[PDB]
Amino acid sequence: KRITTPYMTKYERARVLGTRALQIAMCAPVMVELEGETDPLLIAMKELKARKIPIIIRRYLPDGSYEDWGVDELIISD
Amino acid sequence: DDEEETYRLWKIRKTIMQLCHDRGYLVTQDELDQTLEEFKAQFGDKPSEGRPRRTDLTVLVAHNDDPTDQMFVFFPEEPKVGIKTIKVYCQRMQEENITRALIVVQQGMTPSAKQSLVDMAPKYILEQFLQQELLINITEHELVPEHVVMTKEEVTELLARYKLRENQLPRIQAGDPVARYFGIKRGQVVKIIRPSETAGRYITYRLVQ
Amino acid sequence: VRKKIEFERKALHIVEQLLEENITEEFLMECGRFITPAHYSDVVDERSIVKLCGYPLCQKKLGIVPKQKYKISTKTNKVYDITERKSFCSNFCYQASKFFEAQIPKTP
Amino acid sequence: FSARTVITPDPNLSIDQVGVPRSIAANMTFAEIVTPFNIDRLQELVRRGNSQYPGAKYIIRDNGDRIDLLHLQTGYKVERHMCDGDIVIFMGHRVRILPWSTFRLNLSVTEMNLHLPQSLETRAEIQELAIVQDTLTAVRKFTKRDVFLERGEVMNLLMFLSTWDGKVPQPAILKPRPLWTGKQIFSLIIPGHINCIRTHSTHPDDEDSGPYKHISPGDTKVVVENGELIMGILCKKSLGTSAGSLVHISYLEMGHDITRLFYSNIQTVINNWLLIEGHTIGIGDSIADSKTYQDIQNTIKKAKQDVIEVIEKAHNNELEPTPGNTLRQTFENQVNRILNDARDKTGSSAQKSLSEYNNFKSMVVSGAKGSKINISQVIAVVGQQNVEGKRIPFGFKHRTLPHFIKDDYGPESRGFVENSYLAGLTPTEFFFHAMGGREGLIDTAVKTAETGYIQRRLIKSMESVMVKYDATVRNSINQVVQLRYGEDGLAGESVEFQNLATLKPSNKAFEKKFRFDYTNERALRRTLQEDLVKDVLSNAHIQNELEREFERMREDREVLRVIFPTGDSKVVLPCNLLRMIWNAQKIFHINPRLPSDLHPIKVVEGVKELSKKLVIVNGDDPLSRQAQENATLLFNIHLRSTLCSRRMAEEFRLSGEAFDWLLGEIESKFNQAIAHPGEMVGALAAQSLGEPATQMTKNVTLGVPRLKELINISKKPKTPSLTVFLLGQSARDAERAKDILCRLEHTTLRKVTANTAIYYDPNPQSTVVAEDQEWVNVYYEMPDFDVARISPWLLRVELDRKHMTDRKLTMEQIAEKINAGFGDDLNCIFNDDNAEKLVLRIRIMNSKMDDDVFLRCIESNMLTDMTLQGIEQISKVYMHLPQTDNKKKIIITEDGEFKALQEWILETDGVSLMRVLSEKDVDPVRTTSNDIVEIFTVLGIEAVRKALERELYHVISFDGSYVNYRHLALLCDTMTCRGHLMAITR
Ligand SMILES: [Zn+2]
Repeated sequence: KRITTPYMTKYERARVLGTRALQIAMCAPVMVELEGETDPLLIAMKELKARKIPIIIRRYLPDGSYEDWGVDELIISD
Repeated sequence: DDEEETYRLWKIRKTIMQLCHDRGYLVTQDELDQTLEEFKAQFGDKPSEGRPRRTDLTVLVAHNDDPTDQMFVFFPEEPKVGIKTIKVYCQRMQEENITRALIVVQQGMTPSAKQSLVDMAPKYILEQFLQQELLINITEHELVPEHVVMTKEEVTELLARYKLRENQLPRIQAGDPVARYFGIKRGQVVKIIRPSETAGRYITYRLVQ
Repeated sequence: VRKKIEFERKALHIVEQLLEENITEEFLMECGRFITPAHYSDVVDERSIVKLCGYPLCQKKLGIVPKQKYKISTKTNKVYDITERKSFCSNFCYQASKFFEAQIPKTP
Repeated sequence: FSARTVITPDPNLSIDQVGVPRSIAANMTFAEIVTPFNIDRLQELVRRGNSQYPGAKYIIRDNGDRIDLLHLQTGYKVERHMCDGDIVIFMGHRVRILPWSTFRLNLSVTEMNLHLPQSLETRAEIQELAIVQDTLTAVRKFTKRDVFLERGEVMNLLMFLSTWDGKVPQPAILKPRPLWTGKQIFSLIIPGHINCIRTHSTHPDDEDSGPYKHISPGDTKVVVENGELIMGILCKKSLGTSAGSLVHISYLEMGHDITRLFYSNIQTVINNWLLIEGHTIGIGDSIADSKTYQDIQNTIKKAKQDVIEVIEKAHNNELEPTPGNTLRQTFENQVNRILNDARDKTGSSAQKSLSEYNNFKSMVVSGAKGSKINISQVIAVVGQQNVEGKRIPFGFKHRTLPHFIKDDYGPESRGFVENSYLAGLTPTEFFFHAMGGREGLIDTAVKTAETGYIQRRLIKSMESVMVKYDATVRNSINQVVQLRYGEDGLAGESVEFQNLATLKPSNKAFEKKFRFDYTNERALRRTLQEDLVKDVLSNAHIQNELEREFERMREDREVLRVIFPTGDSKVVLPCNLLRMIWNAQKIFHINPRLPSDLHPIKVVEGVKELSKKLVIVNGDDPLSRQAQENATLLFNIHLRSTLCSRRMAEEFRLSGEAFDWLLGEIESKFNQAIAHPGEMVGALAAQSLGEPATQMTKNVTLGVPRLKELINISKKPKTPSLTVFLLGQSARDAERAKDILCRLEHTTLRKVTANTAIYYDPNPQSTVVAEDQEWVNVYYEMPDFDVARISPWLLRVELDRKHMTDRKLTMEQIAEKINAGFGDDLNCIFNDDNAEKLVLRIRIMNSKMDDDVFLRCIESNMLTDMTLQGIEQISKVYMHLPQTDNKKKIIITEDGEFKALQEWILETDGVSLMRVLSEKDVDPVRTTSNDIVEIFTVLGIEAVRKALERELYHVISFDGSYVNYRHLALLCDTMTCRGHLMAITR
């Protein structure tokens, strides 16, 4: 049983992009084909819309029960 | 003086019957909307010379689910209720084998009387109601939303569904006028339905503490 | 915590004990130390409710209540509120009662 | 850490961009770690060194050693001077380097420090989470029909469009010369396909009623279609952030990311056009023609003559004062009203004087927020100067200034400035205006501090309130404040103002507009294609389904009527259905003059599964279904009322593909509107409710003190009022309402007595008072009391006949009250009711210090303790008709219309609600009070929560400021969920 909104919140987006950018700035392997532009933030967002971010988000219910969500199935309105 | 007391007693009886109906007791519809003339004909139009003397005005009702509840509603003759007449009422409840009764007082009881009444709760459930508080139904006010008492199994399934604890749920004080109106004790939950301009109408839950 | 409930349990038991009937001086004296003045005032209230004086020593039933306050005395030339005097059958009982609450301990 | 510097505006910068001097930029550095695909540029920067600006300062190896300014490899954290594209915070802004030494920003939303974060995570999160009266006038001048731009001007303006597609539009005029229009240029500025309707400020109300209602004789109501300005002049309400403005609609439709581009394009294009058109202000803008000046002078002279006549009549003082006020207050109110209405009339005449060329009118018609009064003062009259809400006080002995006469209440004194600012103020007027300005400065100084304190207290109150992942609102200690945010679990920034369109119309109108009469077979052909018409007419299941769905919509309308009294159609709903229908019509080029191919049953079915697809509470568990129904009841009813078959086939006339697109758009927008979990809802609500406190600048407390006592749980309100309504015939006739009033207003012996005196009687038969002798002889014969027991002294009080008649009091009531209060030994005798000079006597029945001082003390403790009528808590009661509909009873007629009935209501200073509610013939449903503690002690926690939110809404909306109901509900539930009223943390 996995009940939660299928969208990804603005705060979740902020933290996942920050963490991914930090990882790829520490020379983590990239799963999307690269362009000539260099900025790690830009490659982070372009891999985000590429829908292959290798990070899942754990969503903590108020009682304390976690609820994992793969970023692949988190559809994005923007 | 005389007609004013008749109107006051009629209002008290009407509000008591409305309270009993809201509590789930078998209350006849015709007696709910009892007019001044009907009350005067049934009991008396002049409480002076003790024709209606707060006696025979006692309300006997039975719960729809359990006909054996037969909750009493008493109107003591004395303006201030004492411990001795409380014991008399308890003995009467025993000799009709009934554990729930309300008392309509005029100027209240002593705090010692309140403690004595509340101490012997498990054997018989007794509650005190002031003359002024029953002069009008608070639940009919526009500020007071709809309150309903929900069963223990309903509370358990509510907590299981929403995944909440008793403390996490908001609570309403046991001394709240609505809480005393519905006769709800600590640990119960009351469901509140209120009109809302953003969702039509909204449902919340309040614990009793 | 630290067994508080027994204190007011005993106090209330004393409350209905004084409401029963005539009380001897020794029992009242020994029970006055464990009850607050509010408890004795409440006892006076219920005892007045049952048409008794409010002073446990006397047991004669009080007469007709004057149902009026602010009694004026020209001999003393003073106004006294008698909302408490209506409880007591006689004035002497009223003075004795007040003298009794004058020295009731306030300890819990 | 940084260097602070004053901010200097720079329109050329982006709205999200900040101009930073190169010196300050090189002063502090941003740390970046070496990456395999950025080693070259970092190597170049480190080779440049610290001497030049675009270099680096320190290098940190993997071991943490710090090297000042050489090999760079993976893992090396080098701090380089900040450059273009960096993010800094003071909200995050993009950094641009500019020559001079001042920080630069655009002023479009409304000395300070700045900080740039070092780690990439915080930079990313601030990046992902973070037109002030200046361009409004030039936009208004630019959208005039008079604006025609030459080819070169059009090209110059076009180059400043960042979103320009590069295609030069064909000019509005081709011959004799190619002339464009400012409307075309702004149409190019408008992004996407925005459809908007917004009346202009100048647009009068008679245009719509009469002909030419959309050919716009006076360049009337603004219409924008397909993201381009079709017609109208863009004033503040049509351009500034508001409900359903161009900027607001564009944002809600397709993103703030390009709403910022819209702002930038507007600013740049408008500035460049105003470079050649030019704007100015000068003497000639305050020299309104001699006709209007003469009219203003004549009106001022008439007002002064009226004030002089009022003063001379007040000297003759026939002039029956108004009820509820003394002579001084009534006549001060009259003078103030005369002066204020004269000032307003002169200001209106001065504003209407400016026809087309006055530069002040350009700001007035657009920026009418607070500039109307300043312009009126500049041209027409400065106006009356007030101190502490009153005219200038007599600082000297009954004289405002030594240049006047004593007891001078004329307009010349007391602080009325006849002359405007252009004509110059007389020295007395100058001093009075100085006093008024000093009072205003004091008020602003205290108001800013109080508003700041209130904001801090409110943000501290609920800083920990957050929306959890289960779509529930909980605090830090994890108690559910609300099961769903805003009672519907949906965000507050994605909602719009709409109308139900089914709550207001009467039953006949409702059935005329919401029944889809299929027994016509002629209008159906006009509105529907032949196949659909035949299918509807022939099939009976179609008709049965239509009837059942309009019946459920009718019962939904009844549910709305129950939920929404007073007929307030203005509601807040997340999806703007009318705008979406308009967008669908424009996108698919829907022709309203041709029959539609959309089946009504298709409409009903699409609505049904659309409603089934709008879920707020998940799960098929029955109480979850009930919660979902509660959350989406209002939206489902609005959708059914709007997207009904008759409306969709009669006025909307959408097609099948258009209807499917509309359903998809509604579903997507509703899903996006749901409040995402984790939002700082408490802080947002606190700041939203605290921002109006800046502009929060029968006597009832209101404004800042009202909010202070509302957030507090103070037991002593400054002016605790208690509104009282009646049931029937009492609420209609004034006599019965007064009868109800007299038994509710407290009445001691002071309010009824006129004079009191103790006499000494050598014999009651002697009766030294001559007028009372015959009555005394009549009374003491056959006495009910003991004559020998009477005191020699006598206390004779003559009552006030008017006071007794007003309160419907009689002698026997007073006598029985005395008897109850004191007993039999206070023998009192009352003369008569209809007898002239009514009076009554008191003696003492015998039963130390002084005999007469004893009666003195008895009278002293009697005159203010008898409580003849009313409740001692109720200080006073005022009776009036509620002019506003908020306090006016509103019912539903037999035909279904909302009818407001004018009934007498009472406002009591002094609060005791339980007794008033228990009082006969007092409305037990609507009677309430502003004392929240009293409401909680009498009614309950839910009732006090509702009363508190009503009072907070009233105090917020008194001055016109609007706060979303979600924030107010969150604030009220935050401090009422404990089970009892709690004060703020402070
Ligand atoms: Zn006695």
